[PDB]
Amino acid sequence: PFQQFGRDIADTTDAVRDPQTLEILDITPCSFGGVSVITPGTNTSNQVA
Amino acid sequence: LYENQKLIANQFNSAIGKIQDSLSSTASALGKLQDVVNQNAQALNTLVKQ
Ligand SMILES: *[C@@H]1O[C@H](CO)[C@@H](O)[C@H](O)[C@H]1NC(C)=O
Ligand SMILES: *[C@@H]1O[C@H](CO)[C@@H](O)[C@H](O)[C@H]1NC(C)=O
Repeated sequence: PFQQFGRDIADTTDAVRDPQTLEILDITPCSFGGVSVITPGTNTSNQVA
Repeated sequence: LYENQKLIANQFNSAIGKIQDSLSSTASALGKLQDVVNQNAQALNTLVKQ
């Protein structure tokens, strides 16, 4: 019922509450992954995956 | 061996049963794997908290 702020282990906000209304909100960084260029050598080809 | 083959087979089967029973008793037998995973997990956990 107190402040509109929340925290986690990594000190990055996860759950908050709106200022104007009183609805609870969950914050989560959107789709994040990692590219991994699967490639042969430059001279044999340039197409990658 | 060729005179005591049945006895050797019985002892081998009994030993396999005993080692299976020992493996079905506690996880402390696998005290090495439960460390190779728990050390990396703890390292990642303490890296997160930094
Ligand atoms: C602020 O917005 C909330 C949600 O729409 C509303 O309930 C509240 O009455 C508003 N406050 C005002 C207009 O002072
Ligand atoms: C690049 O050329 C050499 C010939 O000089 C060839 O042996 C090699 O396979 C080529 N690179 C790749 C990734 O195939």
